[PDB]
Amino acid sequence: GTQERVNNSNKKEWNGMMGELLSGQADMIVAPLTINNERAQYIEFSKPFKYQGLTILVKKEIPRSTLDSFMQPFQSTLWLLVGLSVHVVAVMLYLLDRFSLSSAMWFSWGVLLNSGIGEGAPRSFSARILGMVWAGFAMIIVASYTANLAAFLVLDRPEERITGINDPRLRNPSDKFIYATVKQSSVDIYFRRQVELSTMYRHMEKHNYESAAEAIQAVRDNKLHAFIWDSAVLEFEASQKCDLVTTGELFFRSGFGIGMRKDSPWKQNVSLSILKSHENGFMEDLDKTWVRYQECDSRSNAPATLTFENMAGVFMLVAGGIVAGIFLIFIEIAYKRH
Amino acid sequence: VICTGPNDPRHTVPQCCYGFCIDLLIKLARTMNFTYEVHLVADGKFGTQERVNNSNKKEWNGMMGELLSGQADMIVAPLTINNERAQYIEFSKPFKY
Amino acid sequence: ASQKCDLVTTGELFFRSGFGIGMRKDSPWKQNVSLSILKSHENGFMEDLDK
Amino acid sequence: RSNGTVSPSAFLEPFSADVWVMMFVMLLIVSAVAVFVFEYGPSFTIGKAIWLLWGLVFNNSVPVQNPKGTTSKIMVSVWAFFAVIFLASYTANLAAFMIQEEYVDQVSGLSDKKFQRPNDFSPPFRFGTVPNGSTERNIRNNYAEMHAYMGKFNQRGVDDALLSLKTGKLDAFIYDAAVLNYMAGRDEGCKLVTIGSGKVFASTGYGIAIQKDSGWKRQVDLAILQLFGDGEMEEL
Amino acid sequence: INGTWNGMIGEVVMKRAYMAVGSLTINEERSEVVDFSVPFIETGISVMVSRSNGTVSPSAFLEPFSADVWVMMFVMLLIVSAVAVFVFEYFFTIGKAIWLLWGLVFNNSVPVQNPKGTTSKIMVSVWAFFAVIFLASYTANLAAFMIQEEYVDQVSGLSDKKFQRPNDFSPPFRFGTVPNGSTERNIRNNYAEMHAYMGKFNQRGVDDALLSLKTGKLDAFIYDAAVLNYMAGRDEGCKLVTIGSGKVFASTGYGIAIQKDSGWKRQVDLAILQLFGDGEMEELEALWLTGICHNEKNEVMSSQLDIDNMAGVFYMLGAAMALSLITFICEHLF
Ligand SMILES: O=C(O)[C@H]1CN(CCCP(=O)(O)O)CCN1
Ligand SMILES: O=C(O)[C@H]1CN(CCCP(=O)(O)O)CCN1
Ligand SMILES: [Mg+2]
Repeated sequence: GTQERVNNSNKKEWNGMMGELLSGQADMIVAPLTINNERAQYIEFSKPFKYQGLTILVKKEIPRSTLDSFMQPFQSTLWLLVGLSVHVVAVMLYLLDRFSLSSAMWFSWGVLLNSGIGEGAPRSFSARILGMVWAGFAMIIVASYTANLAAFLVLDRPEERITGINDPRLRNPSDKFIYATVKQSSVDIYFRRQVELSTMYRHMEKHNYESAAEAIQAVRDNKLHAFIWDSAVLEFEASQKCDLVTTGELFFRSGFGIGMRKDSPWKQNVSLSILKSHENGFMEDLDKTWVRYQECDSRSNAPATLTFENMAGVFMLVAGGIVAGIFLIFIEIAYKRH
Repeated sequence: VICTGPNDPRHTVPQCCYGFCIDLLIKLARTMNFTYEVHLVADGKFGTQERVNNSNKKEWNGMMGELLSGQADMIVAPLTINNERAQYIEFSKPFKY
Repeated sequence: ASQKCDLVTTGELFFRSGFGIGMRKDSPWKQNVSLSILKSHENGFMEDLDK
Repeated sequence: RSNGTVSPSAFLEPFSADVWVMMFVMLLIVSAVAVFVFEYGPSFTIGKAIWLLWGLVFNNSVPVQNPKGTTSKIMVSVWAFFAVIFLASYTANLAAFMIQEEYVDQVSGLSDKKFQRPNDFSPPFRFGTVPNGSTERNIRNNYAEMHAYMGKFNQRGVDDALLSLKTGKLDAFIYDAAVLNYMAGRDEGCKLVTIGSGKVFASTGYGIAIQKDSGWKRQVDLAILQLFGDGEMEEL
Repeated sequence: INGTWNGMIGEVVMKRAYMAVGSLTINEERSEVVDFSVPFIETGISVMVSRSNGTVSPSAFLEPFSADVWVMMFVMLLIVSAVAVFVFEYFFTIGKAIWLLWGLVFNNSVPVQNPKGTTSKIMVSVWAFFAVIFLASYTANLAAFMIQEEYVDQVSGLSDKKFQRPNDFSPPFRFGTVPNGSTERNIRNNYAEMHAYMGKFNQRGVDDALLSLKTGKLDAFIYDAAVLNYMAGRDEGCKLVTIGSGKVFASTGYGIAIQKDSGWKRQVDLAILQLFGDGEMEELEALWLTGICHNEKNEVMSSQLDIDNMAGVFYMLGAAMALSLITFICEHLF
């Protein structure tokens, strides 16, 4: 229900449930109907039977790991520098040993990484100090790589979701956020009547849907970004389907009531019945039977797990090394025979 | 510039004072011909409106009180411009926002 | 907070105002003083004083 | 409010099961390839190579005997590089997994076994309320077992109930929603929390009492509705 | 122009209007025909720049442990090695023990020769546990230090070496402003060399200057403080940054133009001062003069490592190589 011009005459009239009740086609409105000033000037509302507010729906996309390859922490320049430095150190160690071979290269490789095959240690004092410094440098490099990877993983979190109605992303509409509505309800009236909300109302006017179900379905897909329908319905939808969540806090407190005409001999009796039902516990039973039950709860966003993205690169390199070894075994055997 | 005012003995020992306000005052004096005689506020407070133990009579204190009484002709100091003080004295264009 | 190394001015600015020269009402100096202040601001004397 | 610890299985969180199985298959394939390549006192065996690879994977702590082959050394070096990368990634992921926040039990509210069947549970839930009030009469009229159970937890005084809850002498305090919210908004720290507004039993509101048939009722109701619609209610 | 005025000032002077409410700047020449009330907003000449990542730390690798801790660890290692060698002798040289301890500290990256005995084995185990603890602590502290924030260039309000003599820097500073305006005239009147240098950059239009700054073809944009502040908060992100309000040049404000002798000047001044004191000015500024990124805080970024980041470690390796060469040359004689 909402007051609008007929586009044909200068007389404005209600539409929907409010119009039907005023037109005399119905004597009561038993359905979710928020109590507001605009609709209270024409009909009579009984005492609320369900207190609620306004919330926002969110898709809550599952987190994913941004890491792509094991070379992310170090640029190719650093890899080349270390590759050349290991050879330089091996050559220097070999020269020092000779003056005062593959053994030096094996030792350098086994000290840099943890191969454990670089047997043979230098005996000269200078060679000993060089080996100690090389081991320290390798340890520092490994520690720095691990620390950088840990820092990157810790600081890898999904973008923050909307928090309430005061979020700057909502106050400044763009071409990405939608946050549509039903296009004819208490929400539309509330957003139109607001003084410092013209931008939001103008942005939502071009994307409002026709029913709550369509808006929820669009939100479940990638066509809609947010929904501001209500709280008693959004919470139930989130509980039933944990694919969506409710964000923010209620910003328009109201309640559902029974709509009736101004001159109706049922207002007092209906209000007393509602109060008695609230007091005795009938409303609690109804809520437990129809609302107070869920299927899947919610879980605070936890750190992501390394998927096959981590495998990509590392196992590719392992396979490449195996292929290179299989290709070079024949060449090595031929060279040994020759 | 010579700078006469109290210390801590209520004697008015003349010290010497300088700084941003002194430089601005010197520049203003150079621009418009007029001599000056700087002195410190005896109370030592910027100024506010307070009551008295006697009957309720409005009165200022500090630099504002000294200027209103007539012991001074101009105030050269970090004095903020507000509605309360603007109803009695006149402020120039701000020299520091 | 620039010559202590242990004090920090944390927060945003509120109640923005400015420093002015106070005089008595009906004084033959307000207009000239304000003009001098504006001229100093435009020329750059205030920048030199601040530096 | 509680704190929350780390899950017992968190040590397996960093890597998915598929990653572990792929790593095991790759290790087996590498060991077989090395054994085959070794053909071209300490006789080499497939089991010895598998043991060496397994030991060198984690931290090559266990003693092993390196192969005498040429390409075997290159294979071992590549495996060691892969193992170091894997260990660094696992440590980083485990460090990232240790950041955990607080949580709330999220009680349904006067509708779960906690307030209905405490005996068939851990040590019985200690929930109480201030006696001699409307809440006690409402509970007695609507429930009997809960009232009898709570009769032994009569916490006299809102401040006394809060102190008992803080010290652990009580598990839950049943009272008025507005008063509980106001107290939770001023308690030391943030230990005390209140249930969600959507799970309140016997909901009602605060209003203005007028004459039996006064004509100002409609005007007052319209003014209150206008205040609600404008948005001054949130500011207040 | 041609003696007569124009626009709002001209209309107010011509007597067809009493006040001119809007974004009117207060200046000395404009105050000789009309009277200006107390400004309700401050403005001046401001410079807009772009945010820089700034996540480099050549000495970060030494941050986890202080020099005193390192020296104490070295002395403890020497003492432990000496005690172990003495115990082994009592029941193979000192050099072998020190080499073994060094290898143990660095995750046993070298094939050291283990000693024989029981007390020596116990001491080696204790040292291994200590080394494990030390390595774990060092790695944890290094990981903690790897978190870096984003900083903003410090400019002393158009009084930096980058603005007075940009030629000194190899990548000379490129600062520009819109010509044919008050800012260009003020800069030319105040400074001569700076104006001549900036003449090469004459970007026209605020949007063009913003696009140039975002792309990188420009280093700084000099304009009005209020306009720059408004544009900063309505940018796609937080790249654009304006210097603090305390470093603006030629400070002034926006006021209300009134006739010379009107009698409303005092009333309007008092009303504006009351508005300032009560607090409605802050609410108005938040409602109107505030963007998404206006109140944004410095985010935390985790950048990777490059050659310049690894500075010091390579320098340490080079110094060690030079020391080894020097010792080899010296000991070659005896
Ligand atoms: O009914 C009222 O007039 C007051 C009294 N209420 C006290 C409720 C006491 P209990 O929780 O029922 O024991 C507080 C606000 N409403
Ligand atoms: O003077 C005024 O009344 C207006 C005009 N201003 C434009 C300044 C143009 P430039 O940067 O000096 O080239 C904006 C607000 N004040
Ligand atoms: Mg090892």
